[PDB]
Amino acid sequence: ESVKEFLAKAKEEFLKKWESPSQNTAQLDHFDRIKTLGTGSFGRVMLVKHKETGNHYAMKILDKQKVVKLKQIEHTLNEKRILQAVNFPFLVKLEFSFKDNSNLYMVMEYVPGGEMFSHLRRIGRFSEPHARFYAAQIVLTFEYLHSLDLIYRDLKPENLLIDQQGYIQVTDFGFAKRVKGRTWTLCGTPEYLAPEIILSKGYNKAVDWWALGVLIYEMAAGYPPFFADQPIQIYEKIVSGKVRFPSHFSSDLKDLLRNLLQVDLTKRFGNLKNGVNDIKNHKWFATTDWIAIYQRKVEAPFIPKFKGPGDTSNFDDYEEEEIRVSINEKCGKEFTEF
Ligand SMILES: NC(=O)c1ccc(C(F)(F)F)cc1
Repeated sequence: ESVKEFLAKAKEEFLKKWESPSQNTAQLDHFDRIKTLGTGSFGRVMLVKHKETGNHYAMKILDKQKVVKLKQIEHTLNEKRILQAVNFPFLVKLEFSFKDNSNLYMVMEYVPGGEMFSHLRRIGRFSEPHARFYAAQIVLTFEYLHSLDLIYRDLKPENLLIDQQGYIQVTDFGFAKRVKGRTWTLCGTPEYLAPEIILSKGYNKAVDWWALGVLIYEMAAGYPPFFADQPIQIYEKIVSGKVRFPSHFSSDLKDLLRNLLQVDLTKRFGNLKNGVNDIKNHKWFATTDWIAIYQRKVEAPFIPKFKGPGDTSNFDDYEEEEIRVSINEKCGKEFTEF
């Protein structure tokens, strides 16, 4: 009943914000631009500082015209509407959003510890206790998101930031969607795609649990289970039903992974009648105190090294490009609700 009433309140609070989303809660000239932290085909993320409060934030800037060209309108609308409505210890918080003639802006908490991707590549692989600590946070986060009828659809090490306490904060809801039943969009990163996405089926929250299997494998081995030079070759391996495990994997880890990396979605852990409890009660998680993790009372495997809230040393270097705002409004109608 403890978990039931927690998720009931979580859904109540989500739905209230979902039905009446916040809009236009800051503007660009409230901030100073510090550094570009990441950059993609239709957007980038910049470290900014609020000029009145002095607080740092990570500002995600999406070019409206590129979003339209790359067919991400609904996706960017999803991202902001979901982010302004959710609330969970392991999700990066949205602080402000707004738009102008050219761009959409999402101003979120800055997490100076960097991406799990960087730390995993630096150290090679995480021990199983270390992987398990991160994995438990993803399990709780998906339990929360799925109870809200949300699918995340972009789990990968680059999207998991490590905060000042060594805990996970999930960033980038660009593919997140509220889904009752099934959904159909081809999206994600090739290494993490579930078989039913590759095969163009109507799919559901089970694709997140598949991706957790990929993530756990990659954290514990140092490389993902399905690897190749071309995506087509990655896809052949994903749909094949075959996965090889390093000998150093524990038997418990291999057993959990076989049940998360189950190509038949109707037999995949997290998509059975017991839902998330098949994962939470698995022997590989026997040492996990789920409440202590939620409450952030467990000592973390490591604390990122950084000097303060404005330190960018854990992120990498990108060409610094203008934030140009056109004199004329672009795509006003498409992004009315933003
Ligand atoms: N919320 C953050 O602190 C954050 C930092 C960096 C990125 C990156 F995508 F650019 F890497 C995204 C988000």
